[PDB]
Amino acid sequence: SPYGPEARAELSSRLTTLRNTLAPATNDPRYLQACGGEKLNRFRDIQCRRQTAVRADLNANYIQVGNTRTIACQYPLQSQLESHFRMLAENRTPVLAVLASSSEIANQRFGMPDYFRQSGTYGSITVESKMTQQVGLGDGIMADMYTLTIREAGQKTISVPVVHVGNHPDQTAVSSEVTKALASLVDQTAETKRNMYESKGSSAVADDSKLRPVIHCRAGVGRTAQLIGAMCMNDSRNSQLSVEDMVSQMRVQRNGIMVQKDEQLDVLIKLAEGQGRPLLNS
Repeated sequence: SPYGPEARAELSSRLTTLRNTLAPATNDPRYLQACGGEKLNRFRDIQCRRQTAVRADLNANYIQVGNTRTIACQYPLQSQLESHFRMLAENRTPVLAVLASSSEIANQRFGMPDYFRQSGTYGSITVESKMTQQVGLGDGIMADMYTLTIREAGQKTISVPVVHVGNHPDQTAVSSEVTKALASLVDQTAETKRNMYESKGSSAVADDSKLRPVIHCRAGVGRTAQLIGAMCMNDSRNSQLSVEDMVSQMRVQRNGIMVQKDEQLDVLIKLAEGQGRPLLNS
């Protein structure tokens, strides 16, 4: 019963209502608005909650799901790269997880700059990319890892671990098993890097807004939300957090599209069922 079709229908009913409520109005005070004529949102109806926005010129949000703190963002536009790199450096980012595939990044029509696999200079910021490990996630899906070193006069140099799901399938969801493996890899990578900062006495450790994993796909609402949900289920502090809670939290803190597809919700439901975690709030 707790994971039966009736419970799943009720979950979808609650979530659909929330999506509708959170739909952006014109000049919605709840959502970040572009400054002038420069494009902010990669997709016109996938907007950035203002109160949790990370930077005034990015579509990127702080999200806390239960106890689990992350940043979810869209794939930066070319015009946003310098700001995106500054975000990454100022956050002392312990892991950047990119869930857009190599083939999507290569598709010029999609406007997704290859910013983490090559080196470059973006305004005042110079970035160096180095390849590190490759970790299999299951079903032939591979996580390619990098270190991204971000340099800028007047700023401390910051190196960011990157986990790129290079062969993420382009038109299907990845399984719960792959998602679990990915969540574990992302969390572990973050823990190692965060620990380094703690060992150096970084002031970022005391700042709730910093040391957050940064996750994006293309729009930052589909694959990204599936991963963040899996990460929150991988957090030992989150006992009794329901699927309703986690998706509601993602939606209120970013936008009502978080967990964009039923296919993605199916994976979160399966993960929750495996843990005996509730779907709904009583």
